[PDB]
Amino acid sequence: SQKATNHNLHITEKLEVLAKAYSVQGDKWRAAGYAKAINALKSFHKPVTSYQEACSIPGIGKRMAEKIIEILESGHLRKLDHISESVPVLELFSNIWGAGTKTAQMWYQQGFRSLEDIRSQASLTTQQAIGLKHYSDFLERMPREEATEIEQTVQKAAQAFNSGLLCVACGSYRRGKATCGDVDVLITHPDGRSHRGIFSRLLDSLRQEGFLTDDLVSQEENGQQQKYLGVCRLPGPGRRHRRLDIIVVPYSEFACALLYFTGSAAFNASMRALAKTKGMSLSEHALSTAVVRNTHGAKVGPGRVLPTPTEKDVFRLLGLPYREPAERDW
DNA sequence: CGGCAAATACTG
DNA sequence: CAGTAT
DNA sequence: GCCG
Ligand SMILES: Cc1cn([C@H]2CC[C@@H](COP(=O)(O)OP(=O)(O)OP(=O)(O)O)O2)c(=O)[nH]c1=O
Ligand SMILES: [Mg+2]
Repeated sequence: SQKATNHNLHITEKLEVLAKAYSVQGDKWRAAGYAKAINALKSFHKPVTSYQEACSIPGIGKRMAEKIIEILESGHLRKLDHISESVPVLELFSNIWGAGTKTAQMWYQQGFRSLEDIRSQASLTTQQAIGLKHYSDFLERMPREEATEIEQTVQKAAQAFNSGLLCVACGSYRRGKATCGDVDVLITHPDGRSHRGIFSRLLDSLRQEGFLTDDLVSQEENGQQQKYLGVCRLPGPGRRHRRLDIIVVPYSEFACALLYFTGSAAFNASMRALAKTKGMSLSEHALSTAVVRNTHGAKVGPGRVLPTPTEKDVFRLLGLPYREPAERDW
């Protein structure tokens, strides 16, 4: 399935252009449609060669096929030459951290057209300014090698003040990709408690040696802190700034946090959607049953948290065959 | 046609 | 609450 | 966008 080579790269390459286009424009679902088809093509055991062949792949309809036939026969899609040249800018703006569809739309509607304009005439949030300062660096993905060296840093720094702590790099890393956009580290402790309030001793230790360089999201006042979104950079010459993502969780939620943080996103939403049909609910906390809702139908009480010691148990209960991380791209 | 790829955590 | 982010 |  997934872990195979894209036999239809030339096809998806272009469709991918539309997907992103419709996305920034706000057409969420239409873009979602393409996304699905694209993934379908990617995982196809062989390369598509005919119009009919495309129509046989679930997720591909006439319209989509019509575009496939054009590319397979002319090597070029016409729809691409007719995209508001306003999209490039939007795509450019939304690529800023903390900047999304709305924000990117706002700036454009205000005259801005280049990162130079925004870099001097736009109203930026502490987050956005950081995303802009490291714009070029956040565009590049890192080698599984570098990613690994980052996890180790966070881990050794954690086990530095408690060897019991367990650190695991999830996300694209755990799915075994060759490159990672960022490093998603999950931290917990077997004694189901030694994890409580440790961000301070961790974040400080990182800042101390200079590892961490920026902070995007981190409520360091409260002790109920859960996630951390910042920027780091390993020692040495020619080092780029990488996006870090760390979360601390109770050893009693490990199985559900690992599933979540491992993703992928599409995979999560999909799986979570399924649970919703079995009268359950999935999250990084646990897999529960239907919540208590009074006459009105208002959630008045939590559902019964089912026992999920490992990931496998989550699937079993959901009535699905366990899928390796690598096979969870979508 | 309308639903579809969710549940949750931070920031003004 | 709206927007952005996992 | 595709699908029930
Ligand atoms: C954005 C997002 C993410 N997730 C989960 C599931 C994956 C992890 C890691 O996220 P990331 O985007 O780094 O993904 P990753 O797969 O690591 O890819 P990169 O290499 O970082 O791009 O977070 C989710 O459930 N819903 C979302 O909307
Ligand atoms: Mg990641």
